[PDB]
Amino acid sequence: DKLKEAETRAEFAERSVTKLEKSIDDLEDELYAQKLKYKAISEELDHALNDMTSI
Amino acid sequence: DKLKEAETRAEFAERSVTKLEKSIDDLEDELYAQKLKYKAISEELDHALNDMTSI
Amino acid sequence: DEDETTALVCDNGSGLVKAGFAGDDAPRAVFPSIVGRPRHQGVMVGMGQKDSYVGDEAQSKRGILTLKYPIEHGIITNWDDMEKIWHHTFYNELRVAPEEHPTLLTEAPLNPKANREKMTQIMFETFNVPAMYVAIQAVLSLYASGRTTGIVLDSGDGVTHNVPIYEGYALPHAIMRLDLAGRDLTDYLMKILTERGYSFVTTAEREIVRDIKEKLCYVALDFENEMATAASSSSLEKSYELPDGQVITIGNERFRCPETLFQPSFIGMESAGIHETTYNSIMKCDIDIRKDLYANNVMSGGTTMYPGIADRMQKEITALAPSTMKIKIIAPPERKYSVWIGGSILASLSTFQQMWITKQEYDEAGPSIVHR
Amino acid sequence: DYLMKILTERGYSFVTTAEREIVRDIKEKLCYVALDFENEMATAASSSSLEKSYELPDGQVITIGNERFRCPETLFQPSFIGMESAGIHETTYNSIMKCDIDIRKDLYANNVMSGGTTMYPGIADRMQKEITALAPSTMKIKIIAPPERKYSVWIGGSILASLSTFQQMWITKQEYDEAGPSIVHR
Amino acid sequence: DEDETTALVCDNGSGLVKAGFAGDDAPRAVFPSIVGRPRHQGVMVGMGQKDSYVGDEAQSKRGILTLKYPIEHGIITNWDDMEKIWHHTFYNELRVAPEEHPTLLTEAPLNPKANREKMTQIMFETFNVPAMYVAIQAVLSLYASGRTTGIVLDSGDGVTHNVPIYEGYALPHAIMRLDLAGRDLTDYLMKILTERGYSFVTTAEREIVRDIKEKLCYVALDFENEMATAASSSSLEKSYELPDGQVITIGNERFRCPETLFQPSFIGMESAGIHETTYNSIMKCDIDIRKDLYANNVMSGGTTMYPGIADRMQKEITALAPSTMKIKIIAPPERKYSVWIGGSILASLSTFQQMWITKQEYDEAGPSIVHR
Repeated sequence: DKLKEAETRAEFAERSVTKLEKSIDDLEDELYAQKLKYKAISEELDHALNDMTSI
Repeated sequence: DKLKEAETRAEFAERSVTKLEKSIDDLEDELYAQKLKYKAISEELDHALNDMTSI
Repeated sequence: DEDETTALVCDNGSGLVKAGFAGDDAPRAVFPSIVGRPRHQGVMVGMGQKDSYVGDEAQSKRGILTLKYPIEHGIITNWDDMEKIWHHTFYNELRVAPEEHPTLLTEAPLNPKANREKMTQIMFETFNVPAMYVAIQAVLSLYASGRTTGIVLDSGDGVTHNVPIYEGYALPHAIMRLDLAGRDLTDYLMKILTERGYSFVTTAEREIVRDIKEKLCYVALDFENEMATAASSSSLEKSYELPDGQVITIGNERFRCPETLFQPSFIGMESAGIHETTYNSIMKCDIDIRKDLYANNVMSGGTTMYPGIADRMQKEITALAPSTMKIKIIAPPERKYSVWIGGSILASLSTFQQMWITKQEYDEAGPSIVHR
Repeated sequence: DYLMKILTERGYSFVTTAEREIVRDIKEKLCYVALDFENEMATAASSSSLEKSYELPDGQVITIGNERFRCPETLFQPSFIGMESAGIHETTYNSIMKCDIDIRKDLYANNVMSGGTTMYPGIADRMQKEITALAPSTMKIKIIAPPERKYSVWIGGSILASLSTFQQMWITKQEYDEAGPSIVHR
Repeated sequence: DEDETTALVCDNGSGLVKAGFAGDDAPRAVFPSIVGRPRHQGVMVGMGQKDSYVGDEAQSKRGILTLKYPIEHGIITNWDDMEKIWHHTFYNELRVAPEEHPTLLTEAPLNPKANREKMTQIMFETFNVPAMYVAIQAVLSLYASGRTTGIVLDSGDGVTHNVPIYEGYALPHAIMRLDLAGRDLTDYLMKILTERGYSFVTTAEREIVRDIKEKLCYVALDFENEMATAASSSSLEKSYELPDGQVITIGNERFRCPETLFQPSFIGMESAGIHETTYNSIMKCDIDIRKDLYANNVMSGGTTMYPGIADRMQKEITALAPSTMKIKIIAPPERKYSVWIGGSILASLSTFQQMWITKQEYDEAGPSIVHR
């Protein structure tokens, strides 16, 4: 009986780890996408703040 | 005997899930920090492109 | 393959539908057994006017609809709204056309003869399925645990049952029904948790008390000196983080909720509890079959999943049963789908083909044919 | 009108109507909503190069250092003007704990700002921190303040009314002459 | 006389305290349940610096103090501020010394065990009363209407309740609480009256909307064809003269305000209303006791005073109850003090002496003693 319980929970803990590992890779990837989509708008920015201080 | 094996492995799977869950929460939090640090620079931007088109 | 692939298994519950293909190991589709009807005229962006909503879209949009439950206590109470849940199951959830798939359905323990004939009338005459079959739920649960004689304590969302089965025939006069289940149990936790000094105020607070019940609730053995333990205050406590930060703590109540299943008195119920009822079913059966039932207490249903349910039941009936007896409480891990899995097995089986009620049988014998 | 008084109170006079009108152009150009309005007054005192002088219709260079932000601190503290009502951020919040529970994560991540008076720079940062610190930490806060916000309302109408699908919601004289004013009232 | 004269009865509410001597017919003291704390340093002419203000001096001086309500929804939420309201009641309002008076207090329907023990701890240990007793509010209301079995719809300033009582024991599992009461009701009138094209701008405009609600509001029976009546515009209208001349007219809204108690949807409440809730309490009770509860719907509380409340409720539950049943809605005239009067009767009674918890019981048994 201790067994059915230990095994059933091992299976649930493994299903939850694969679920959370799958959600960590999607957030970490959505990420370098966000972190990069920015260097571009922050750099378009030092530029688009410098020309109106000049005009 | 099947038991010592199912339990020991369950413990290792649980240790790995808590490790990966801890790394998903740090990336997802480093995240709303990045995603938000931007709404601010992209909005500071529609603004800092609108006043020089006006000046 | 014609129908090896093709058999569908639909288990209709009071809270959830479980559905999928005979052959699979678990239900392809699981969703609430609701049918929402919009309280006001209007639309979602990009959609048309919808007359009705079913399953999760009814739950998600519950604030603008009047929600209705077709199955009260395991029995189909509204046939207009049930044909709606079936329609949704075939066409949207499993995305199959029903007119080329044999369909194994389930019914409840003492399901009125007339209902088994009515869902047959609707299966064959409005969905035009090739063939169908209605199995009794406890009977599929037992069978999914390999055996043919045993007694199933079956407990889901609106009903609890005890169905003693002998060489496959569920024993009508020994079946017991207790109308207190997981639904009742979430609402009691609710109060002992607001009573712990809390507030489940918005609907995002309400719904998650149920996810607290599922994740953190326990059935302690020696529930007596577990309250006593609570008081010395060990590291028995357990804090859950809400949709936001609001870390709620649940130490003790954690097990006061499933102690409701042994003590219905916790909720103003005067009925007997799960273990006594297991037993009473058993001293209502033939004498010669009582050693069999005792060594084969199979558990199935979402509400029998509370850890330590089996140990408490083990000791609950040992101590009521004559000592000459062998007690044995089987509680498998997949038990929230036992019923369904028993249907998947049975309907994919090599020998079941000759029990399918075909449109030939029906068009020729009337609903009586499948009724048995 | 509050800036007016804290600026006459700075030792000034908006005497003719050409003095009155331009206090409003001072408010628009030079006013700020500081985050940590607390240690901004403190900053004012050490007297940094926080000050800001505006040249009037004529030469009369008026200086506004500090009051510059004491004016939008009125939106968080109505007590600055003898108002007993709650302020902008608390009110954002109270609206939110008056709504259904399940919809409160949505509202919190979508605080859209519109209107001429929400244009004071740093309004969004102050509001950001104002409601984070009132909201349960499990929550995501998000204060959207677009640049064109003094015309959000109008632009939303321009979009909607030029839209391809809106044609079927226009109340026509046919609807009206036949249904009475009730028709458009919904 | 020792205590025949000497028993005090203090009914603690969400909006008002009602207090006085057991024996009297009505409360000697009635005042708001607030505790004001001055926002600035300074004094009134001739007085000293005051740290705190309670009751009417807190209301009258509200512009310089931060007002706080100790009892949220009938439950004591702040014990520092409650001991302040009690102090005020004994020493200033009733001007008695508490250490020679037995004190009957009241609590709410499902008042947490721990609170009944805490106010006992404060009554005996900081006020040093000889003896005390905590009665449940609906239970005193019932009893003040002579009977012992009935169901009380109790509705005051912050809570509404239904407390089914059988031979004196309030039935825990059948009690319903609806957090919408007279406070909610004054604020809704406020809006339908500003919405009538008005302005309650200064604080002398705010306060009197509540006096409009009390004097001119109605609960119409057939609220349907009362709106219809409003339109034909009969001499149904009613103008009230403000602190000054400013004659304000209220025709219609007059009853749109108590229709909120049957339709919570008027105020963005999704909960059921008063009459349905009376009923649901009743189909949650034992079967054999349901004819009793139906013929004994006792009403108490300030918000149940709206004329025609009883007729609407009469017809509201007749038409939900099985026709074999006798409906009977008792609404006495003194109902804004039922609770208190029931306590006055009980505590001045000849047989109650043997239920008083004495300092002997307490110093010997701990707060547990009175908790029951």
